This record gives sequence, structure tokens and C-alpha cells, in this order.
Amino acid sequence: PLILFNKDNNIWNSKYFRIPNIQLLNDGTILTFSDIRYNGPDDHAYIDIASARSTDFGKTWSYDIAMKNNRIDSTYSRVMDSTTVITNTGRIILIAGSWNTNGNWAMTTSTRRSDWSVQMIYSDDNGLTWSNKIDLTKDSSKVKNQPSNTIGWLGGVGSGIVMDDGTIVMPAQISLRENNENNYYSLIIYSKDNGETWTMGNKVPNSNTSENMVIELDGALIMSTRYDYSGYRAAYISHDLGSTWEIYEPLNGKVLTGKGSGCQGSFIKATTSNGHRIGLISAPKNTKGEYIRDNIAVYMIDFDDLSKRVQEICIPYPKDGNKLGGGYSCLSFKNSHLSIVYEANGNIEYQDLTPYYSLINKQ
Repeated sequence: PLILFNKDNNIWNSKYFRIPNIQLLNDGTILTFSDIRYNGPDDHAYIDIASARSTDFGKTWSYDIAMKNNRIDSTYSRVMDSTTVITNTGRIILIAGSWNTNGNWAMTTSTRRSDWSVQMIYSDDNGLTWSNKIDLTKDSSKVKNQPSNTIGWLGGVGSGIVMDDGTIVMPAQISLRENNENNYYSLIIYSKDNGETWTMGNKVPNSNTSENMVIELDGALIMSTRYDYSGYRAAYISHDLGSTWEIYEPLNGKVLTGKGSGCQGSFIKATTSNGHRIGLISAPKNTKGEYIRDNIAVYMIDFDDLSKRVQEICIPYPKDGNKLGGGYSCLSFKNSHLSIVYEANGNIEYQDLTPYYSLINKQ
């Protein structure tokens, strides 16, 4: 597989890369992102977000820093954990978490984390240039319905979606002060004005849920989320754009994730030529357990043939993850093409999976 971001040969002399992201553009351009983890694998470190862009279907790549941290702390300033979407205008939005101090974003403080913010950039030239950073949390003018007991929140790490009428929906994760503890939950945020302003949904039914993505299905939102220490990815459905949730049985509990903590993965919808809507999920099998996160696999469900069990399509990364930080992945599906980016021993690798989609599509 192509090494897209190479810890042993990159223009930033970065020691590590983590948290990859991919969008297949309507015109065939491939846009990807990654944390530039300059000094090593740690989350609590100095990080910027790179882009890598290809106009020859992944043969060659042009690299850039898509978003810089706040440059306040040479050890801890970081923007990281990209969540992206392409809107119906073709605008590309990236939302990242921003901090500049040591300590887990959700658990370190009992009040709103003072160095925390959510930063947005967008591109109206298909990822060639980016806006200035837009701070979504410094005031109350950009995001509605943020809870007063928020410790912090960020995107779900992956891709958002667009509803039938153009509404943008982004997966998110939040930490909330509740009865003298901090509990973290998945949720969504949505924008009806091309990302200028947002409204936050309500938390899903279970805590210990974090990184996630949602698909749209007949107006409903279906979320596949990391559910820590359950052994599986939870799934929930919302019929009111994320105000209420219930368990979605056909996917809940069906993708197992091994012993220990959960892991980020991706979840997207494709419509095959027979009209069926299928869900594709990427995540480590983690048969070896905890943070080994071996065998990043791709799974399929057919929402129009739900008695057929979830199927393992392929394993793009049939290797142990690096315990320092590995296992994350991102699928993108567009115009009958399917691509993946994933963590691979401190690098990011890229693969075109379109031949597997052809097998599924049965033309």
C-alpha cells in the first residue's frame, strides 16, 4: 500500500502521524488529512494538521499544513482529531479540537477546559486553499444548544454527511460534568447554512461513547460509535435529527472490538446498483486485545436485506497496530469508488478499495 504520510521521510521531519481522514471529491480529486505529531505519538503534545491532495487518483500527492495550532505552548499546543465533510456546494469543512496544556480533554478538569476550543476551516476551491480558522466556541454566536456543564467537545473523527435538503450533519463527542464526575457521550451537530452556524443535538443513551460517525437513512440518522469497555461498537438511531436516540439493533453490538478500550472507526453509506443501501464500517478486529488493535477490517451490512448477517469484506491492514498509537481509519465512497486511509506503525497508508465495492455491487 502507498505510504501517504511517512514518519521516516516527510517534509516536516515529523516523528509520527495519527488520525487520518479522507474525502473523495466529485471530480476524482482525493483529499486527505492527518495529525502531524511532530515530537512523537503522544496525544498531549505539539500537533498541526496536514493535508495531502492527489489529482492522479492517488499516484502522487501534494502536501501542506491545513491548520496550525494556537502556537501558545511549544510542548502542548495542538489542533487535532479531524472531522471533515463536503457540502452540496462543494465546500470542504474541517473541524478540529484545539488545546495547549497537558491532560486528557474530557477528564482533566471539573469545569470547562480553559485552553479548549473547536476550530473550523473551509475551502471553496476543492482543498487548494483554506479559510482563516473560525473559533466555534469562544462565544455563543456559532453553536446553539451547547450544554452549560460542558467540559469540552470535538468532532467524532471521520466524516460528516449531508441530508436530503442540504443540511450538514457532523458527528461529535462531548464531556459533561454530571454528579461530581465527568461522563463522555456521542452526539451530532448540524448546520443549515453551509457551516456558518451550528446547533448541537442531545447526547446518546450511554456514556463511555465517543468517536463516531452517522449515516442518513430515509431521513433517520444511524450512528456507529466507539463504546469503551463494552467490547463492541454501539449503534443508535434518531428520527428527529439527533434530539432523541434509541438503540439500533441491526448494527448495535454487531462489530466487535476486542478486550479493553474501544477504537475509532468509520461508517459510511453506499447505494448499490440494485438500489439497496449498504453500510460500510472500518475498524480493528483487535483479536489480540487492548491497544494492539490488530487487523483493520472492512464490514458490510445491507439495510435492505437485514436478515443477512454483517459480513467481513476484507482486511486492508492485516497487522498488529502500534501500541503507542494505531488502529484508526477512514473510508470514503463517491461515484462508485471506495478508498481508505489508516494508521500503520506510525505512518498513514492509503488504499483504493474500489475492486471490493465492485464485488459487492455484482454488475
